[PDB]
Amino acid sequence: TAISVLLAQAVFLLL
Repeated sequence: TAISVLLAQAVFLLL
Protein backbone atom coordinates (compact mmCIF):
# COMPACT_ATOMS: atom_id res chain seq x y z
CA THR A 1 2.39 -2.79 -0.92
CA ALA A 2 0.00 0.00 0.00
CA ILE A 3 3.12 2.13 0.27
CA SER A 4 4.28 1.25 -3.23
CA VAL A 5 1.17 2.85 -4.69
CA LEU A 6 2.09 6.10 -2.98
CA LEU A 7 5.29 6.28 -4.98
CA ALA A 8 3.14 5.87 -8.06
CA GLN A 9 0.76 8.55 -6.82
CA ALA A 10 3.45 11.13 -6.14
CA VAL A 11 4.94 10.04 -9.45
CA PHE A 12 1.89 10.97 -11.51
CA LEU A 13 1.60 14.36 -9.85
CA LEU A 14 5.25 14.96 -10.59
CA LEU A 15 4.80 13.78 -14.16
